[PDB]
Formats: sequence, structure tokens, C-alpha cells
Amino acid sequence: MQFVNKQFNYKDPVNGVDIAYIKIPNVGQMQPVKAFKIHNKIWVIPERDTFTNPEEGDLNPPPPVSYYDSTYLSTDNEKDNYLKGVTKLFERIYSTDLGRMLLTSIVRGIPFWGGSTIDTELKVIDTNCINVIQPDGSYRSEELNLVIIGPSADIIQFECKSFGHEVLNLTRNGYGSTQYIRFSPDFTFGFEESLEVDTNPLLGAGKFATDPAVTLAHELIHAGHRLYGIAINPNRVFKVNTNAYYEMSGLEVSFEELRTFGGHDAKFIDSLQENEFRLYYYNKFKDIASTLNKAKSIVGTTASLQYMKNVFKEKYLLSEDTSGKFSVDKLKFDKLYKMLTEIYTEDNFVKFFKVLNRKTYLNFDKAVFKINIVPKVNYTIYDGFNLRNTNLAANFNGQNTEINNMNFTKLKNFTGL
Ligand SMILES: CCCCCNC(=O)C[C@H](CC(=O)NO)c1ccc(Cl)cc1Cl
Ligand SMILES: [Zn+2]
Repeated sequence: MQFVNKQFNYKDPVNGVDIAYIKIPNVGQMQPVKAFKIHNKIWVIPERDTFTNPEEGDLNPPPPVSYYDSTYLSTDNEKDNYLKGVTKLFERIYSTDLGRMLLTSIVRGIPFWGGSTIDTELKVIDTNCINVIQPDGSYRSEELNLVIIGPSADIIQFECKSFGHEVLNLTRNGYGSTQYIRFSPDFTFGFEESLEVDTNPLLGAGKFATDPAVTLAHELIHAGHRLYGIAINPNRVFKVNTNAYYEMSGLEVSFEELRTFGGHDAKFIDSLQENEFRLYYYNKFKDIASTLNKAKSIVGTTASLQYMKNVFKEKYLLSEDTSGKFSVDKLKFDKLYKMLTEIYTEDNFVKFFKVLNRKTYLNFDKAVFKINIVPKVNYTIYDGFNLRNTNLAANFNGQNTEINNMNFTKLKNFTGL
């Protein structure tokens, strides 16, 4: 089966269900934006993100390694191609067993109902919803797990972000929260095939293009961590001392990025600090089990208390004794924690897609390219750029920007800067 069962066009009429104008709660200011529900719990907003951070409302460039284009994603044809590009990447990810596992975990990873001030009841947290304009002009609040949205002013700053909370560190206390991924299918980075070149800031022009399915999978791995409330505080950083150029500029890379890349990178998180993180999150899951056991009713008519207790029993793989009380089993916790942090990694997706990719997160990006993955003559669910039964099938020739030059327009060189 396919992950996105409908092929949306941007101009398809709104229906108030899976094609709708929506607002993001606590932005209020905003005019409704057209949004598309491409799968249970997952929406796409083909708009530049001027909404999730009120200090980031201006796409115009100031007078770094950055890329600005205030006009990108401003027209209907662009939003149509954005929507279709994003859906194609979800299908490419879902066509692998690994991406099928990751996307199943993401859909199951409903943000915890921890918005009550009274431990006698469960209550949704408002900011894990969107407000959907119905056909009768009224708003209905819909819980969701993931929104794909266009980048803000700096086009290259893809990131998985989410609405904070006064008291609760939702992405690190086991609860989770709705994740907003700033992402574009319309650009990709160039990188170098020799490790000594790719990790040197002065060398290489970016001969090979990153497959954007890897880039989206990388962000979805962050989203999985954040939906299960086990992201590592970005303040916890590897003060990189394995690359003389990183050291010269004092570049610090968060453990959350090294975990997400996987492979050799994750080994830069020392065993003692990893063990500390694992214990910390185990304790958060126990807190959720204790909260569920104290819950004696629920706010809302969306679902029953027993129903939602069971949703979170399944999400966190809790055990239930003959009295109905929930508990955290260390064996099942370690299994889920390890799936989300060690099995879902960038390096492992590279193995499934059979693409060329950076060998480490600890490199230097060489260039940014404009691409168009929507035409099947350029890029397919099954092959990405390396189209079978063409000259592009072998040796990653489709990602080779010199051989496949009509599929890539270099917009900026970063090497030197
Ligand atoms: C527009 C062309 C494609 C852009 C790819 N952006 C990304 O991979 C986002 C990534 C941050 C991250 O890992 N978030 O999870 C990043 C951001 C800026 C720079 Cl300098 C280098 C990197 Cl690795
Ligand atoms: Zn990342």
C-alpha cells in the first residue's frame, strides 16, 4: 500500500476534512493557511514558516552559510510542486522497511495528554492541536503529530521544532508534542565523495547531491525523538575535537544531531553520558505511568478515559497488572528507546536507499542546488535520482551533478566562506 492514498493538487477545493484552511493555536494573529492532511496525524502546509516563531516573520534577506530567497514558495505552482514533492518523499521513505517502521512509530507517538493541573484527570495540551476551519466556517480542534512546513527566511535551516510550554519540557520529559518540520523538497546540498575533502572547509565544490529523502528522514528521526519526549537537550554538545577545522572555529555539535546521524558519529556520545540519558528518560516514562494510574476521568468528548489510557499504554509499551495499574518494564523501555535512537538513523536510511551520502555529520557543506523531483523523468519513489535502466542507474550517476547536470542548478557555493 501507499502512505499517501490521495494525490493532492494544491488547487483542489477545501473540504474541511483533509484539505482545509487551518490556524495554529496561540498564533491567533495569523490568517488561515491552506493545509493538506496526507496521512492520519500528518499535515503539510505549503507555506514559508512565518508562524511558529513570532521573531521570524520576515522572509526578506538582510543586507554565513545561509541561503535567502524571499520569493520562494509564494505562488500556487510552487505550492503545488512543494506538496507533490513532499508526498513523493514520504512514499520513498515508506517504500523501505526502515521508513515504514519510523513512520508507524511517528503515527503512534501521540503527544501525551498532560495539560491538566489536576492529577485526577487527563487533558489535551492545546498546542498539540491545529484549528481546522469546517465547511460551516466554525473551528474544530484536531490533535496531530507532525506538520511539514516550508522554511522560514533562511532556506537552508531545516529543523524540527515545536511549541513550548510554560512548565513542561515536552520534547524531553517523555510527553512529546506536535512537531513542525521546516523543510523543502525544492533544494538540496552538495557534498564531496572523498572523506578528507568533505570534512575540509576549503576543498570541493559539491559534486554529488544529497538525496532529499535522506534529509526528510533525518528530520523525521528528530521528530520521532521529540514525539516520544526523549530528545537530548540541545545544550548538551560535543565540543568537536576530532576535526582541526571544527576546533579552530570552536564548532559545537549537539548530541541530538550525532544520535540522529548514527554510525560512527553516535560513538562521540560517551557511554557514561548515554547511560545517564537512558536512565533520565526511563524515569520520565515511569512518571507518565504514574500519571495515568492517578487519572480518574478525562476532559473532552473526543475519547473515553479508558480509550486514552490504552492509547498511551500502546505508545510507551507499558505493562498492566491484574489490577489495571500501568508500569514501565525496563526490557521494553530499552527496546523502544533503542529503536527510536539507534535503529532510526540517517546512516541506516542511506543503507536502505542505496544512495551516496555524507559519511559524517561532522563535515562542511559545499553548495546549495535547486532541484525538481516532481517529474518521474527526474526522480522516482523507488530510485531517487539514480533511475534504473538509464545512464543514471550505476555509480550514483543520478546524484552526480556533473553527469546529471540538467537536474541541478547551483545557487550558492559555501566553500571558502
Ligand atoms: C536548502 C538546501 C538543503 C539544506 C539542508 N539543511 C539541513 O540539512 C539542516 C541542517 C540542520 C539539522 O541537522 N537539522 O536537523 C543544517 C542546517 C544548516 C547547515 Cl549550514 C548545515 C546543516 Cl547539516
Ligand atoms: Zn538534524
